[PDB]
Amino acid sequence: REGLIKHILAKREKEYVNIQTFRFFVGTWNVNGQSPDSGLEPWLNCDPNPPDIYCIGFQELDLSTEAFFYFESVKEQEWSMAVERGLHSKAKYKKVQLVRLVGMMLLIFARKDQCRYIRDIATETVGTGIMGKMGNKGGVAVRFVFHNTTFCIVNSHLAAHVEDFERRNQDYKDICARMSFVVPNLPQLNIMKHEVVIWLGDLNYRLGMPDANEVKSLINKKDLQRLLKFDQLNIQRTQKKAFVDFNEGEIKFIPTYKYDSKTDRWDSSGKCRVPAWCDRILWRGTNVNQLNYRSHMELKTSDHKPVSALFHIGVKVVDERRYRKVFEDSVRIMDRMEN
Ligand SMILES: [Mg+2]
Repeated sequence: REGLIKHILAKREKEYVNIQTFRFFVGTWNVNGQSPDSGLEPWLNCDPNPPDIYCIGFQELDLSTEAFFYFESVKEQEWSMAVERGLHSKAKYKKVQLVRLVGMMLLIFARKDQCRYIRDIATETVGTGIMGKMGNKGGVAVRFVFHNTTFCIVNSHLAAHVEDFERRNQDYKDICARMSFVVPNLPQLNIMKHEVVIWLGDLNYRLGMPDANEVKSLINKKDLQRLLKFDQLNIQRTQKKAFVDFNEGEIKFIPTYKYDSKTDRWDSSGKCRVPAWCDRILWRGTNVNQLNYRSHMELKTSDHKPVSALFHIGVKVVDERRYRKVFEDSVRIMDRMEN
């Protein structure tokens, strides 16, 4: 089986590849078990130029007992269709993948042009909730190759409560350890073995200061970088406890948690939660340049606000001509190997 040309062609990758730059939109929303009240265009259609791939991740899609015991959800449909109508107006998109575990759902959309360059798609889900196993929390993920560059997108809902930052670090360490994709037809890939890893969702890290009155006022006074020195995730990374070697963008939007449903008002409950930057987008990999990192106050469907981030990501895209010239060179040299 002298099909080693294929093997050779692989290892001469450099000679027929460019690093082309592509637009990835990534969004994350905790919908608090609600159906869409509104359009999603402010969230997804806020960039002049259209994205090339949309990575949208939801948490708490369905807070019912039925969803909690793995039964089908009407909300899965409701929110998929809601996103489809909300994508950019300057490019037709198609659905690459959907993955739900209870209320955690990741949708990948792709510009119609580019879908044919999406291969080897696999998906995992890992419940780290009740008894360390249940799907009330944990994470769902999708992986794939896009051209000759490997991606793996993780959507997570990590443990709640300000005190439990150590458990969130544990929920992270569990996902990394447990999640294992099985494609193509032998070796099982884990999350970190990919070329670009985008990690988003309700990571649930809170501000490491109790006094809620300070926080509300500091936020009110525009000074957010004082607040951000006490953000648990910022610390957990700094002290190398969790999310290394991940990057995050400068963060200039007011805390996305927690609001009074249907309003831009801070939580009025008797608990009276301290506001938090629960909803985050981190990444790992080269040729990744972030352009934006923002939230969308104008969507009042949930008690969380949606967060978005536009990325420029370099992808190794095959040049057909260089590929052919190389292929022809290789076979010519092979054929020439006749004693
Ligand atoms: Mg809830």
